[PDB]
Amino acid sequence: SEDCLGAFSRCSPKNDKCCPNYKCSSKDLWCKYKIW
Repeated sequence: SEDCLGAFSRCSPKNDKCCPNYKCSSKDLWCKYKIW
C-alpha cells in the first residue's frame, strides 16, 4: 500500500515523491509528465 502524488502536486527536488513516469522540477516545485 502506497500513496503517490499526481500532476502539479506539491513536491521537492530532493524529496520528490510523485507517481512513476513523472518528474519533479525545482522551478515550480511540482510534478510534471516526462517520457524518454
